Amino acid sequence: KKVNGTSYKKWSFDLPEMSNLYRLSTPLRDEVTDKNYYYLFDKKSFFNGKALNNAIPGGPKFEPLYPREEEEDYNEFNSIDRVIFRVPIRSEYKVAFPHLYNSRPRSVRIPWYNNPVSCIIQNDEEYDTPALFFDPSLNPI
Amino acid sequence: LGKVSSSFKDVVEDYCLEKGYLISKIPNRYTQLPYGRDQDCIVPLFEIRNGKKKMEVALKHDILWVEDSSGTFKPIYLWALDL
Amino acid sequence: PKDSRMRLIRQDVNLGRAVFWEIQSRVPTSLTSIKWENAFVSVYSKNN
Amino acid sequence: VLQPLLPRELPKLLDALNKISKYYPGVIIKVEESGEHVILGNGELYMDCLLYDLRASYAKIEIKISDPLTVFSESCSNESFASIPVSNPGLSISVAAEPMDSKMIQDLSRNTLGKGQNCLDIDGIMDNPRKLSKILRTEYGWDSLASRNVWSFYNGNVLINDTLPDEISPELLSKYKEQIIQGFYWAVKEGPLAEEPIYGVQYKLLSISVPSDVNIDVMKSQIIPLMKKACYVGLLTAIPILLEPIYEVDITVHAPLLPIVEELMKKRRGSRIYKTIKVAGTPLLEVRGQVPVIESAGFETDLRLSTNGLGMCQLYFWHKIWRKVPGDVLDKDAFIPKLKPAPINSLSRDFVMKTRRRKGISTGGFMSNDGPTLEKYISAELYAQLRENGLVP
Amino acid sequence: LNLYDVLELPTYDDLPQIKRKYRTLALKYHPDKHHKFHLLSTATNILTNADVRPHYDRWRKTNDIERNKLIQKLEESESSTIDLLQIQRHGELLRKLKHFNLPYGDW
RNA sequence: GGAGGUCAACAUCAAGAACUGUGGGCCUUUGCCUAUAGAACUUAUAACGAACAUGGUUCUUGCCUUUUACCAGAAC
Ligand SMILES: [Mg+2]
Repeated sequence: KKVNGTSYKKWSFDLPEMSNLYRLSTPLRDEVTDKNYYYLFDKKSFFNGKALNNAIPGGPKFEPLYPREEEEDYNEFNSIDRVIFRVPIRSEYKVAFPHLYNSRPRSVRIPWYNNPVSCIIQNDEEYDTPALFFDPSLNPI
Repeated sequence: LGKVSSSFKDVVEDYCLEKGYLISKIPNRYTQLPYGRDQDCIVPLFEIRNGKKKMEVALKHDILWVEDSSGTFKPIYLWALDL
Repeated sequence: PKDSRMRLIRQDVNLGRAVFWEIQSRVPTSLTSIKWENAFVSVYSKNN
Repeated sequence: VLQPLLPRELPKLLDALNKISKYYPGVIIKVEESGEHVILGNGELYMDCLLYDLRASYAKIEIKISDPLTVFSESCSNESFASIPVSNPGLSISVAAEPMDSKMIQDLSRNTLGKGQNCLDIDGIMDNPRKLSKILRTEYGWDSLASRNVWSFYNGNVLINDTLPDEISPELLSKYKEQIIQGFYWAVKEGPLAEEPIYGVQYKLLSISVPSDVNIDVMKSQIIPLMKKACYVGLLTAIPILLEPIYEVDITVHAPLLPIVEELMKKRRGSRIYKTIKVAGTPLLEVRGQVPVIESAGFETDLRLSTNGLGMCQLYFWHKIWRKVPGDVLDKDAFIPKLKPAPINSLSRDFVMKTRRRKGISTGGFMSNDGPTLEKYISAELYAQLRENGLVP
Repeated sequence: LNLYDVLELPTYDDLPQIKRKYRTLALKYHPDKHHKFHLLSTATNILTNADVRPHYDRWRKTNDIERNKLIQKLEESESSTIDLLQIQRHGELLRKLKHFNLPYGDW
């Protein structure tokens, strides 16, 4: 039942075993239970970081990928007289909405936007608390 | 010329008043504009009616442009307009 | 930087090339050679 | 604001914008005198969806894009000491204007059929002016005489008649009424300051003068532009002002992170939070608040990061609220920060002096400084009298 | 497939030459020794009379037509490759009067 | 005959979001249209591998006497 054979591929288990293994492995387990925690840390935010030559404050630094910024075009378009300086347009924004805030992106990918805001609730404190219980964190209804 | 407070469009309006023609903005439509440069400006256009005739004018720089019959705008003298 | 660089405005630029044009003319091309390329004109303007 | 990067490729970009307008219905595309193209869309993410479609699928060219900006509107605070008449002098007009009661506008932005005791939306003009007048006098403590006096309205505002020749010659005016409403729609679609829509401004028509012999097609045309200038002139003496849209922000967070949220609000400058609603059963909070449209450029990601991924935001307009921008719309002495955010003491002089530069109405060598001035329409001679009394700032 | 293609032969032959062609082919592809010959018989039928042979050949040429198309394309390609100031100025004058307020002339 | 094997051989595994067979009609086999049967494995925050190395050519750099050995980006 527990495995294919001596050839040893295709394992199959039961629930309680996986519960114990899941218990033992806590120091090496991933531990992060929602997608939404990685917001600008997924891959596509890093690629978009590289192509646009920015950095997430904890992310990696690469080379430019488009070494020449130096060419500048002068036209009435962006002139100061016609612009309103409100909000700084700081760097984190460029990676989130790359086609909007970043003029002239290239090799940019679409970042995935949002997830549903995990409310997941668990108790690792008491083993004798029931499975279904109304947790003090919740609002009183 | 930069000093002068008044703006053309105003002049056009004044001219129109004497004629009794009415100038209306027309929001969406626009026509590509050819001016000296090997480039075409884009400008919004308005239509003026004497009774129930509609013709469309786009003004860039200090000029009035009226479309040729086949199509494409041609600059014209302000006195040169009679509808 | 761009902000504190000289701004490009018709009054300004045209003054620059005007002055450079006249002084360009005064000296004969035989004695020396004065090209617009090498020259720098900075205009201090109400706008600059 | 779009511009194509390589100018010679403009004729391609145009052909893409004719597609996008179809495909994304909500988008509104405008082309200006500057030739600046104005894209108007619901928000951050929406502009992103376009610009990706516009760079990738439709027009393969690449394009330069401005900072996220907003749309203003123009209104009047106060009244019209002056009640001046403007003639294009066979026709002499005097048009007063005053603010509308907040409740009235609040019931206009929401089209409403007056079901039960609800205030009817004014859209029922074809209905009996006695029923409609019953609605107004009933709900608003509205004027009894004006209720009957009202002619017609438009999206942001209504028009009313108070004058003696109405009592002397109602018919001769009833001829050209349909002319005056044209001048009115023309008046509202543009504006005195930024040439942007007028909103919440009640126009009471004080007077109209008509020439001898009358006319046939002279009275047809000559009325519209003069009526327009009568509406601008009516406004500019009322204490005019620059309106900025306010998003109704809706936020959802875990409870203990509530303080963090609050900080962000205090930073934005537009906005404050009306409500904090416990969500029964879940460890969540709905925080309802408001922020200006022009201030909201980066809000969402600010929030979503700052709380470490717990939490959320949405920005939306329904109510189509608006609010005064804390400056005074016409002032020469406002401080223009030049590359800094202006001090709240004057933001309105800023926004208008900018939009004016964008919409090519006002010409300066570089920074034109021409105010929307009442003076131009009156003629100096009246103007000189007006300035003596401190009427004009 | 051309009659020449069917016989696997190359392209003004005489009535005599027409006979000789068949004779040569007969030696090579003799049916009694080794459907194709049906073509040979028919074409030979007209080719054996010099008149029919000539008329039949009268009606590579098409390909020449290809050359003509190429030439037409080349001709099209190579040959093809090989007041405003006054107006705006008048408008500028017209605005100046409006500014100065001097009455407009009847333009 | 059933279970297996740290056994082998031969097929197949990156594409019009995509496979194959068969029935019928048109052109003259291909191809198009229509009808019907079955589709293992791999793919949507895209892929056989919930993992992750090296080499070649060509550009751009970086160290900087020159070559191997190299710096870090790209395309194939
Ligand atoms: Mg050597």
